[PDB]
Amino acid sequence: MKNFKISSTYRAARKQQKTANRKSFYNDEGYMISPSEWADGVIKGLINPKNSWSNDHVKGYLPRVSPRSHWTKNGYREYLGIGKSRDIPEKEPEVIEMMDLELVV
Amino acid sequence: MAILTDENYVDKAERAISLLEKDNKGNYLLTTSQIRKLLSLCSSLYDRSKERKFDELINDVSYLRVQFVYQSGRNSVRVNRQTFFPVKDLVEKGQILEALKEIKDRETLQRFCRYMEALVAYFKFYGGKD
Amino acid sequence: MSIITDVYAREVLDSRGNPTLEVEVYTESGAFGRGMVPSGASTGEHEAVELRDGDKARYGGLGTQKAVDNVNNVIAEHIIGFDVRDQQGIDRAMIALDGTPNKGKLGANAILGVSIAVARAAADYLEVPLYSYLGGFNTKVLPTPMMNIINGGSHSDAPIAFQEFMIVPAGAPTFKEALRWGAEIFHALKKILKERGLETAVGDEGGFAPRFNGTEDGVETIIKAIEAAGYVPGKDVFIGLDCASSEFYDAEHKVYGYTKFEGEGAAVRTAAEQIDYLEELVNKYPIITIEDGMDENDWDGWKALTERLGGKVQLVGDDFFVTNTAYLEKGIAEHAANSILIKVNQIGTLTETFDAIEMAKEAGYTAVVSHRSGETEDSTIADIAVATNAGQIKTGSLSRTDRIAKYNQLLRIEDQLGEVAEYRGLKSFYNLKK
Amino acid sequence: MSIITDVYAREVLDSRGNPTLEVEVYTESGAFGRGMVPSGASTGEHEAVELRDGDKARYGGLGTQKAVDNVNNVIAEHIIGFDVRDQQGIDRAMIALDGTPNKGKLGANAILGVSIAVARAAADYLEVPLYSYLGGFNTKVLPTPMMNIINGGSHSDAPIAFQEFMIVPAGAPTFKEALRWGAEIFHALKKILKERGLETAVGDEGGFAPRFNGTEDGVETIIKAIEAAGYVPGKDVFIGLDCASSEFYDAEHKVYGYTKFEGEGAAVRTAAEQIDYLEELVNKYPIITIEDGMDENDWDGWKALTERLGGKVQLVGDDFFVTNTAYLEKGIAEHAANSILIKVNQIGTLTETFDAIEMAKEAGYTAVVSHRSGETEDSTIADIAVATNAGQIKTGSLSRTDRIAKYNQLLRIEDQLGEVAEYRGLKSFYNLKK
Amino acid sequence: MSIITDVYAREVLDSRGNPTLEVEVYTESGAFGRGMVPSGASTGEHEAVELRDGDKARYGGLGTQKAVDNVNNVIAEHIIGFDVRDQQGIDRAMIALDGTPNKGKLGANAILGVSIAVARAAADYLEVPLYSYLGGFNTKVLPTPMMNIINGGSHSDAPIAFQEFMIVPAGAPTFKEALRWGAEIFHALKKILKERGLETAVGDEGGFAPRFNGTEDGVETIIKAIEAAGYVPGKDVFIGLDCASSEFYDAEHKVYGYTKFEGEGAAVRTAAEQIDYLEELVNKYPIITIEDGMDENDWDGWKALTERLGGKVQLVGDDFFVTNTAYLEKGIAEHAANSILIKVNQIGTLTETFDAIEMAKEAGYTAVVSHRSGETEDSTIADIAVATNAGQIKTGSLSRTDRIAKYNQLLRIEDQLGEVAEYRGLKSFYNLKK
Repeated sequence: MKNFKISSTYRAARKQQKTANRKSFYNDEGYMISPSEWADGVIKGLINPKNSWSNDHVKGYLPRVSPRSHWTKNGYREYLGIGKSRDIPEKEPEVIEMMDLELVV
Repeated sequence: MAILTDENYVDKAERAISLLEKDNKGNYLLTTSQIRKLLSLCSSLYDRSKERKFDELINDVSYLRVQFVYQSGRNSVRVNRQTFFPVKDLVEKGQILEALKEIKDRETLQRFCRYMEALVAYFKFYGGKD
Repeated sequence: MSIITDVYAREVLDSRGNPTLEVEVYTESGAFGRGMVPSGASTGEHEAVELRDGDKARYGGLGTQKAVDNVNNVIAEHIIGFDVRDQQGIDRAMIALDGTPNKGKLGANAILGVSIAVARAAADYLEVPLYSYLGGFNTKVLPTPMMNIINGGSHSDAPIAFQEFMIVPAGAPTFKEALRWGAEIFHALKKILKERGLETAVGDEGGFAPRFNGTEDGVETIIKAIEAAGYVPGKDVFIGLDCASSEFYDAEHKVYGYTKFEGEGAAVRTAAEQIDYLEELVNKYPIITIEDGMDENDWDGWKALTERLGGKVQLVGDDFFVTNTAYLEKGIAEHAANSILIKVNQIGTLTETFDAIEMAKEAGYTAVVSHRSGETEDSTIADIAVATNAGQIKTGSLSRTDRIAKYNQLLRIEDQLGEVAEYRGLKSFYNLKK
Repeated sequence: MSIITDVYAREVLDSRGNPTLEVEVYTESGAFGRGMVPSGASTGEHEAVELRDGDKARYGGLGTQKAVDNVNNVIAEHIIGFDVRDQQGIDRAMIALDGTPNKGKLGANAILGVSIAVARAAADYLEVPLYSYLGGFNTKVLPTPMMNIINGGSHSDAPIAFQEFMIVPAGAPTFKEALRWGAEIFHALKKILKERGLETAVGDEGGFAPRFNGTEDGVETIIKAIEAAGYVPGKDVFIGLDCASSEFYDAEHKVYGYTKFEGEGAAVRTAAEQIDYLEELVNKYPIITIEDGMDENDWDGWKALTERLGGKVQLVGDDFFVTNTAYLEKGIAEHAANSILIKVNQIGTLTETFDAIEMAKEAGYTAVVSHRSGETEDSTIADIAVATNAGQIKTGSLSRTDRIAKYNQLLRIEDQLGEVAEYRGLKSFYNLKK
Repeated sequence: MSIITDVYAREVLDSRGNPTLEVEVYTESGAFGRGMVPSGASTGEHEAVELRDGDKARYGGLGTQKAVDNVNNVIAEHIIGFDVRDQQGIDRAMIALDGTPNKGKLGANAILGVSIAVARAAADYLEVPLYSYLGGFNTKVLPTPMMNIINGGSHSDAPIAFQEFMIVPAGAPTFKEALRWGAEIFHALKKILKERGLETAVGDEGGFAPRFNGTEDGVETIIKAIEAAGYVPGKDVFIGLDCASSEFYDAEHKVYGYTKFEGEGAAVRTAAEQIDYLEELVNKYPIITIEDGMDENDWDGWKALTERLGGKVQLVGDDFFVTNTAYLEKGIAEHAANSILIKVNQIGTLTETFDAIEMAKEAGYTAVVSHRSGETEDSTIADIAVATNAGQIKTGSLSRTDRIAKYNQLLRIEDQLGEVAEYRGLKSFYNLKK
């Protein structure tokens, strides 16, 4: 994930909805566990501490992610993925002949 | 020198599956679903050994061997951040491949299929799951 | 902006050369805090325990790599994302994550280091002094120091049962003057000991451990040093004792056996004999403080001591309470002692430390912020003492930087406060009459 | 933004109870730097002098209010308005404002405090570590420490003429391992001294001063502690000496009289006999360093000692050079010593300290950044040693925070450096052959 | 905001019209840095090799599209995401990415270009001068220039075996005056050559290559021009030689054959005879530096020459050391030469260049930062020379801006340093005696 970054609106929403203050923890099978047993499993090695917790939920359907920018050769700004998005029109499509087909109104 | 004889294969299966890896709760990591295809192929080979001659069943044993190796290499169970391979453990602790190498006629083939019968029987006896 | 983005521990050395840990907290805007943990005790029945490695190959079993790993891999995942100013929420989250009353899974040192680092990072983010952040706007009282000047008991070969002797410069107008008086008395005692031919080198807290004849001789030479510095004992400078009687207490005989430290012929004193021995010491000498004058389990003796001497002499429970809210509540209910020694790593959290201080203050008790035998360059306890307006501190002698750091921090706090700063001296002993 | 807005000095206490000063520097953007000054000597022929009050009624004549007023009322009005990154310009302006060769008008302590505070404020403004700001991008070499472990001479009552003994863990892979080795050898020596009944209390540097029989007894006990900790002398841990021969040198008779410390039966040696004694000590024990082996004024003796032993042992000039560019250049001309002890307050500024370090490096000498007897919680000399890539530090023993603070700073620097961090050990002694 | 976000490379031309590459680095906040690579050699057993196209149809096989593609497609993805101030980390990562001791996979030129671009972008981000970022706060010494005046050897058709002759204005008070003296001597020698009817067109390095009679005639004309400008030879301006003795050394016969360049009756000298000839030249003329006076593989001859002339004449090893750390170790151990010529593209990295400079300094050697035959408008070597306080530079003659660019950069640095700036002059030859 390099073309996009975390949006500032979502970061502000998460910050002052305090969703990181209400984390949920999981064991290696992805089942909700109390923070005490999560700590005990992480210390024992039975849980990977990295991918085993969630930052609650942010409400309001905000865009989580915004395009990231970089510097072109002349010092102008540009979106990272705008210019290397595509080069060929992928050929396609295929026009299948299906004149014998009863459509439904 | 053969590892399977008519006087020891049931006890051999006993010892082989009493040594299978277990979870910290004591349950077997192997399940019948992981060895269902192997059991079906062994049953079909036993059925077909009665009618047809051994020279006709020369590809079936080879398919059974490649299925054993494939299933032992592909089946994995991950618990507590540890990955075990129960079918490979069963194959090495039961000497399935070495017994398959000693199949040369109807008698040895039927003895091997009865040995697999005994293996799954005793696996179910000690709390094996479907 | 104030969101914690990095919590990182590393293993460092304390003042004795033994390992401890330090925690650094970075927030989103770049605010930074560093908390260093003093070395406590890894074993304890009703005190918070620190997690030690136990690997005899490294540091004699005293490494702190396990607590460092607990901070980096367990506490860091939970705490990153919290607001840095949410001290109580972070501390309660760490307490819940540990899940045990004695904090033995994560390690009390780990939790305390994260707590101090978070508080310092929040103070840095708000661009306010640490005492302002911890105690609010009305933080003005400069603590009265108990400068440990003579060591005995288990810290000396001398036949003295009492662990520590202290000078209290409660007659000074400002904290600057009190520090100057303590330094001058320290140097006068150094000269007196050199003339007497006794040992001058310092111990763990910076105090001397000479070969005295007994407790009385040590108190007389302390008074001589005070008078040589040019101050009046009992008016300007007072004497405190840390008896630590739990070290020389026979539990099965219920007798305070003084023969453990003062040879075979020492007097063996029961509970009431200890009571009137302490009373005789108080009447003979200008003693204002007695700490751990009874065993940690002699509740009836503690109650008798508070009835006898509690009205005029401050009785501190160090080992009696062990910074525990339940034990302090019990002692308040039974009128046992009138002061508690507060050690941050004995409870392992700033929130619980301030809870204990507030509970002690509400009962008329005095809370004395204290140092440990193995300290660091971290001087957070000075900010705690000013923040709580406790009015009393115990951070060691005038010799080693592990002790001088807190005095320098208190000097800085007094300079920052300016005309608002108050040094109350005897008025900070509000647990005593008159 | 980086323009200096506030310069403020206050009086604090050092690691002996004696007063020193600290300086705070604030720039316009809020960048903050604090510099505390280690206590030095106010008397010196060609070493920079610190300004003391001399008021016998305050701190025994050791107050630093004169230097504090010099910073607050003289230096502050001159430095405010400078860019904080103009360290050379600020130091030159302060040197010109003093107008005295030994900085006696303003005090070298005041000037050094302002220099350290300005450098730390400039590092804070650029958000870089202090060693990166001071030494540039290519700062990677963690110094090899000479941990003082045993005292003598004027620091002990034992009949040892040598001032102190050091262990050099030059065989360690990292600085973390070298610190662990030094701590374990320190604790092993403490246990050995406990078994022998010798004293355990530490001195000013944090090292023991027991009542040994002589120099050989102390060196043999050091070797025993090294072997008890589990390390090979001569391959993992080496031994250094600070003889401080200026203490027991009879100027009129041109002899090194050990009778001043070793009793009436001690040997009175000439320069040649002293060189023979040092050579036989080097051949008997794994000694890699000798500091102040000859007198500060015995130039012929220093030249002969360098001709004899300078190829295989490091000869450090502490009182020989007194951090002086003129004396160091004179020694380089006459092939006297092969190392200089760099004391930041013996010269006055950071610019002059770095000039002395670079001159020694250019001459093939090693620069050893050193502590003082009275230290602070400031740990800038660690950043100086890392920034100059000096490869050697002398910052005391493993028993006091005035010394442990520098070790913790070096641990932090190693942690931030990470994979580019270099501990050379024996290769740090580039003044020796093979 | 300091994170590298863009790394671009492109193919440009050097001072000889052959291709080279330049690299540009953009960080997240917009800090920009451009690094231009001097033209080196793609062959060599123990030197970093540049990468060339090899397409004989394009630029005669001298194109640099392969290295540009390496930067754009291989280095850029690995380096983007790093902090721009992590110069050591970036350089180590690129060295590991190459995976080859001589940097033949990615190309030494590409790696050096990215190193310079990263350093300049970091200096731009911190808003500090490049020499301040590279060498820290203590960067004040303006290098003494050994500037080419007369050429020979393989760069001229005259019967002169020695490759280069230089003037060193070491008696100048400032670098500005030294530059003026060199330019005036250059113009006076131009007038003398025009009067004598010799040629005036300059070569690759900017110096004249006239048809003289021999070495003695060339040095005599240089001294005559120095006196014509109005400066005393041997007091104000000195002579220096770049013999390049490898070009006329017969390995089979182990003899120095001057017949390759000086004609048919030219003297044929062994190693001892070459030493005698060089000593006679030094006694006859004010020669202060000799570069490559022996073959790159004649270690015994180098050792004997350093024994004889090493106390009074600086002996620089250019092809001898090839700015290689291992060869410099061997030379310091074997007492061969007392100076090393530092070329940044023979290593390929600023970190390793600075490592070599400080390693040479620690042995008493002088690091002379040098240009290449095909240079660029980039003048980073001037900032390198000031940053390390090396005090010697060799950046060419006074007649092309591939050299005037570095001279103007040094003028700008001296102007920026102000009163702090120092021109040591004759003192910058610290590898000599007295």
